[PDB]
Amino acid sequence: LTPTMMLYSGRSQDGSHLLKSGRYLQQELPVRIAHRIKGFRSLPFIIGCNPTILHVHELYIRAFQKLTDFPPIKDQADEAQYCQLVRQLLDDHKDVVTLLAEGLRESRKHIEDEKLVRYFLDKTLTSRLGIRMLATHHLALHEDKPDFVGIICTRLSPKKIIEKWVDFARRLCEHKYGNAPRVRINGHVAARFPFIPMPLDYILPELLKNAMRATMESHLDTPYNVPDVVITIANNDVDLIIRISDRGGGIAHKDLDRVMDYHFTTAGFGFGLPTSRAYAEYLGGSLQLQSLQGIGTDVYLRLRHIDG
Amino acid sequence: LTPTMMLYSGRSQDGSHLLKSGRYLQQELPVRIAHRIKGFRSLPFIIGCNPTILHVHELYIRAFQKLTDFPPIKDQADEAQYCQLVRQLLDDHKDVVTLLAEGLRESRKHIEDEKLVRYFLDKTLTSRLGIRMLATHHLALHEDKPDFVGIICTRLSPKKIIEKWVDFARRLCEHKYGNAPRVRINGHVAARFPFIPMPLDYILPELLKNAMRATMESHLDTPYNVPDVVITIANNDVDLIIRISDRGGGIAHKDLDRVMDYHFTTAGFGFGLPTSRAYAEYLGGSLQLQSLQGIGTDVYLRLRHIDG
Ligand SMILES: Nc1ncnc2c1ncn2[C@@H]1O[C@H](COP(=O)(O)OP(=O)(O)NP(=O)(O)O)[C@@H](O)[C@H]1O
Ligand SMILES: Nc1ncnc2c1ncn2[C@@H]1O[C@H](COP(=O)(O)OP(=O)(O)NP(=O)(O)O)[C@@H](O)[C@H]1O
Ligand SMILES: O=C(O)c1sc2cc(Cl)ccc2c1Cl
Ligand SMILES: O=C(O)c1sc2cc(Cl)ccc2c1Cl
Ligand SMILES: [K+]
Ligand SMILES: [K+]
Ligand SMILES: [Mg+2]
Ligand SMILES: [Mg+2]
Repeated sequence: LTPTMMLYSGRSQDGSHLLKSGRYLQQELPVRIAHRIKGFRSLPFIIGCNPTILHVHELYIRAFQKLTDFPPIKDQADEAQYCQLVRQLLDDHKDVVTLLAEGLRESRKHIEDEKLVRYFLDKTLTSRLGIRMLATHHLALHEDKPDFVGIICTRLSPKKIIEKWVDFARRLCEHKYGNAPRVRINGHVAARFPFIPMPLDYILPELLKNAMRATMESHLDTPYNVPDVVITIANNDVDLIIRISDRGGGIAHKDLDRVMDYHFTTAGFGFGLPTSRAYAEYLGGSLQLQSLQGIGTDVYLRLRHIDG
Repeated sequence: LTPTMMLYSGRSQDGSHLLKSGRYLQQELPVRIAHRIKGFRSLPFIIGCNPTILHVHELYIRAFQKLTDFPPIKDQADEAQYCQLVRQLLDDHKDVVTLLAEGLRESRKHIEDEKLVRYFLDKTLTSRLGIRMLATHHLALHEDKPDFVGIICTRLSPKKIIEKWVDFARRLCEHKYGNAPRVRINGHVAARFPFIPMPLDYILPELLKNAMRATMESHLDTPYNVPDVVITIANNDVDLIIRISDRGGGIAHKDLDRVMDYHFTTAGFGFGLPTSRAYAEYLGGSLQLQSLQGIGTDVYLRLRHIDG
């Protein structure tokens, strides 16, 4: 399970579990979308009037309308059709974070209470992550991947998922700087446990891009020889901790209180940190930074284990 | 002086004080209007979209535009023209409280944070009172009323101003119920001191209408014989206290925590109490209620004396 939300791990011969899942989505999602719509309605007028914000607002209204218009799920035939609608919405909404970032960038300056946008984005993006997890889980329940029940991996290796995103971030970095730091992984490298990869897929690349940009930008004289990023995995009975340590010079004192703000960037829109922290906390975890100004940064991602 | 705002009591032979006053308004008002416009811009979208709210928003923008368009005041000729604009705006904006009450009535239900409207109305209505006091003072500086310097009365009798509003409220009450309670005034009935009547003119009739409605509605069997409203004046070196005591049955326990809310009424829009308290507090005073459920209510208006 996740916040106020359960991921059904049930399997059934008749496929009755797909019906149960679909029915669950149909009770759960419209309410959650409705809350987000209320969120748009309460946005400060000048932000709510932004055409890009209006577009997302309308997308959410349209999502609510489609889900509520969909008939009661009675049989596998209905459920199959329902999955089509779910796939459509997941796709129609795939650029929502980008749209919000864009619509909010200028318009948020025109209000006074800056805490407002932070609260709206935290609440909206985390609710969205939840919606997407539930929807994607339902679709995945049709899949027959070994080691998966829906989007729940029954034997996730943190080392493997880290390596996947390391390769991804190194590719981006190499394309931009001609090189990329190597990454060493230590600690509980052999750990394997039930876990939902999705949040890691969101968070890991954000933290890795940060460490790599910082490293390259602080070693412009020696792009061909930069210090490794070092990642430590700690697996215990309560949580999983992933520490990502760079020698990229640190987060400057004058920036430290701003890096967690949406839209703050020293370079994207500056969303990597605030989004990652919101997601971690939403899931019962945390994201903490330790800056060694002049040397580098240690970033600690903590995520709670799945309860059985 | 009043909050962050000074009422110029200067008199001058050449009339140079009118120039100084006008110039002061021209520096002060646009900023204050601008802050109120920012207030409209930050209203929750769904409220800001209300056509009546939009109308007031536009009125404020138009007021800002006109003041800022008006040329620098150089001579009595300019100042005379300026007074025309001031009179126009005072008049164009005379129904603003009513418009806000109307535009907010339904739309405020659609947001979550109810504290929001209270804060907006408190801030907007008090800023408005300040704007109107300054504008009206400037115009009044042209007048030659004995005992007045602008809107500042140099020898206000609280008994006299109370009697003025007593007659007014009794007329309304009599028209509605066929009778009205008599009002007795005691305490410092002979008090006279420098004071700005304007806030009393706003507040006194609101509190008197309340006491009289309560009295009539609790004595439906004997409309021709209802208990007096009793008003006590206490004048000291710090403040003026006006206690208005009725035998109208009290404010019920179930209503007590709601009577200070805008839009709450057991019957207007339900604005008398929250507006009166906002105004009192804005001026450094207070408005406090003591309910004797089953008997009546004591309402205490406190306003600070003018500093010399
Ligand atoms: N490991 C790090 N070392 C040094 N600076 C960092 C590090 N991580 C983050 N920062 C700084 O923190 C700022 C904000 O990070 P972030 O929120 O992830 O936005 P961004 O990287 O600038 N753009 P985005 O692609 O949206 O994430 C960066 O721009 C940097 O100034
Ligand atoms: N002296 C009183 N005795 C009994 N009830 C009172 C008294 N004063 C106020 N109330 C109650 O408080 C409520 C709100 O008062 P108020 O804010 O002044 O709005 P209102 O009188 O209902 N309408 P309005 O014309 O806008 O002022 C009233 O409707 C009554 O229920
Ligand atoms: O905003 C989003 O990303 C999504 S995906 C998604 C999928 C469904 Cl089935 C319903 C709403 C919804 C929203 Cl809102
Ligand atoms: O809202 C109001 O009542 C008023 S009276 C008024 C008079 C002037 Cl001169 C300027 C703005 C202004 C406003 Cl805003
Ligand atoms: K940021
Ligand atoms: K009220
Ligand atoms: Mg980033
Ligand atoms: Mg009233």
